Amino acid sequence: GTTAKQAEAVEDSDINPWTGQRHSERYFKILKARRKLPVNKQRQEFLDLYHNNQILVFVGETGSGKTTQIPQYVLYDELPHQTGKLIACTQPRRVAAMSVAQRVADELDVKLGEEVGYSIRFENKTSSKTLLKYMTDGQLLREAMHDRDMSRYSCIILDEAHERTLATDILMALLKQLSERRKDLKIIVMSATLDAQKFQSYFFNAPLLAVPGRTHPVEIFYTPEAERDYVEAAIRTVLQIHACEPEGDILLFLTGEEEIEDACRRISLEVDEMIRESDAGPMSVYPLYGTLPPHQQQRIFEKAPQPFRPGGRPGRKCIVATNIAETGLTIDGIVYVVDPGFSKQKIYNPRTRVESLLVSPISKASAQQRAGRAGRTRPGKCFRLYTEEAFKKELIEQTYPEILRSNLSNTVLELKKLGVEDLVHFDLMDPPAPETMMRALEELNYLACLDDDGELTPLGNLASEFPLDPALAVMLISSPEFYCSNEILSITSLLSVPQIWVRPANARKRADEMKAQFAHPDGDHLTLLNAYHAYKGAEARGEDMKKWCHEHFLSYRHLSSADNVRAQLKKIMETHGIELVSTPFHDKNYYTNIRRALLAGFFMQVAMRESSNSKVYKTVKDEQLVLIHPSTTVTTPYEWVVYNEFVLTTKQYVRTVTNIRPEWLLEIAPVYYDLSTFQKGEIKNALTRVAEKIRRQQAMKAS
Ligand SMILES: Nc1ncnc2c1ncn2[C@@H]1O[C@H](COP(=O)(O)OP(=O)(O)O)[C@@H](O)[C@H]1O
Ligand code: BEF
Ligand SMILES: [Cl-]
Ligand SMILES: [Mg+2]
Repeated sequence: GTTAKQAEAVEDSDINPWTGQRHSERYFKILKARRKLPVNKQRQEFLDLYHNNQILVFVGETGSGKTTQIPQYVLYDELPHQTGKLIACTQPRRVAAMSVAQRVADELDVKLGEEVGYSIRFENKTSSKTLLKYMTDGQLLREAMHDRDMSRYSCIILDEAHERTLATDILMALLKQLSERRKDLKIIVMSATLDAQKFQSYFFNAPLLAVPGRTHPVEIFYTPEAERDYVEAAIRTVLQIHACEPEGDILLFLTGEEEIEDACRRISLEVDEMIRESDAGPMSVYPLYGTLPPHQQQRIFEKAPQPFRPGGRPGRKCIVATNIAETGLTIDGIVYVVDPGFSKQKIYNPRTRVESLLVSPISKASAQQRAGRAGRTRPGKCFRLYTEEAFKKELIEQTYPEILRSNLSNTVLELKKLGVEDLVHFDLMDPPAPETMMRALEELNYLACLDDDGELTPLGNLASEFPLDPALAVMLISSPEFYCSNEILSITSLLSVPQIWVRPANARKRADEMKAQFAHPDGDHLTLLNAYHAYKGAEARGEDMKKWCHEHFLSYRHLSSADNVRAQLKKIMETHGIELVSTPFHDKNYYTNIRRALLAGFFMQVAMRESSNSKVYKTVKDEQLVLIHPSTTVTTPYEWVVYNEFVLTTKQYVRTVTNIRPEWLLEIAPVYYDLSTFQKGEIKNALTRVAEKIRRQQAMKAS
């Protein structure tokens, strides 16, 4: 029963209890400011709730001291038990876990990597001396794959569960099960914008600890009129702050990497025309996105420029960022936050099995977390570029969970690697529908990624290593047996992105003209492969590919993404010892090999023509009646086709269609097309005739 005042006396000591060295003067200056935080008045109320409850819910305002102080409150309590375990705190972003770990190491007067450290995907800045670890939720989930009981941690702190990521929602379900299995494990879930009663009721009616109060206020300013060009409204507001507001840096939130790098250039050019004319101060402009290098990512903590003259307008720092800085980070010197209200949120197309990023409105919880990046070290204000009534009535309260916006079949294979056995009764906080979960289990069993008992096959474990929809990964893994593994490697990448065709309403004719350069009459998949080959062909000549894709009416963003995916997918097969073969182009079976190899992943998406009079096709799965989509490069479709996408519109269509032979269905997928147990119907009768026709064909040639 170690009290808070007992621990404060150790914090006030000259000697570091963790290292045995003398405390620095910087440590005491930080500790004096740490105790003015709103969580410090309730340190004993926290310890009373922590000793008596296994799972704890913590809420407090942005900047209260949740991330920085509570693991140190736990660390002072947990060391006398001599467990040899560690304290784990999860942040959803890599830069947030790195920056906080350097802060808490400074707060504890230790060197980063020793008693306090971080662990991310490709860096583990820990050691034997490490006691507190600030990791990501994905990195803790990767350790849960090899250690399902998490035997290395005595306390798990799930910081910022409000973002509801894929790793966080899974970790909440895993730790809730582990709470019944392990009673020597403590679980803390904390956030500032949280459905606390929902998180309470999920964790076996756990207690709640509410901390009121802010360190510094944040004034919320709204625009009276809606402005559509949010980039123009953002750049206008940043220049207005540098002109007419006192000293203090700006944090700008925009959606994508290309959006801010244009905006970082447009701001710096309009700043330089404010310097020469309006006699304002200098402005440093810094970008921040996820694909940016870390040594340039750490430049956002770089000091504001000084003014040109003593007594002049203040020099300023503008950080234009994505929502990578929405949570967790405390950037010193930020006074102003501009909120356009948009972010790139992951969506899932169920017909094409593609996870893509869409610019969408942020939630109410994201706006408060964005405004909470100020008001931490000094008072601040947030400029929301939207109506107050748009905040109250148009914005949703909580961000939609990532597990409902992701590929469920990819999620299921990761959960089997985590040790989950009952998937339909897995207690997620917001689970998918049981029709949706069983459909993922139905497809993954037919793809041989799961057996009939439901356990993970070695095909499913290997398909989980690829960042693809699992039907595309089975197609890539089976590709060397069809002698077209270099070609399927490109086709899976183009099928993992949205459609590359650009058909504007003002230029339909010129769009179809450039598309017909790549058109293959046997399949749309070969038309995709031809267009990617033309992209990589003009790239080797030295042409401007943005100019090339615009003139050839192709999406540059989707084609360049598939080229980066194909480089990723090519490396995964090389490290796993998979052959990478291709047939020469003038082989008689070059194109038939590629059309055969599509059925290794897409045997379930097959249509059969009903009658010779009709253009209506009937699908194998669920007997749907479809037409061929008019975007097809197939001039005359066969009686049997494979398709990538079911299209529901005023008429039911199938898109990305390739002609196949029905005898390939029995060869490639015999378990699904087992005619012993197949469903009665016209497709079965047509398939048994195909098996009989090749039977009388081969037997008479044996005669
Ligand atoms: N790098 C830093 N530099 C200066 N002050 C910091 C830093 N990190 C945190 N702080 C201070 O500690 C407070 C608590 O931060 P934190 O614990 O992350 O807040 P929250 O509880 O909102 O997650 C901040 O409001 C700020 O006053
Ligand atoms: F809630 Be805090 F801004 F991490
Ligand atoms: Cl997201
Ligand atoms: Mg925090």
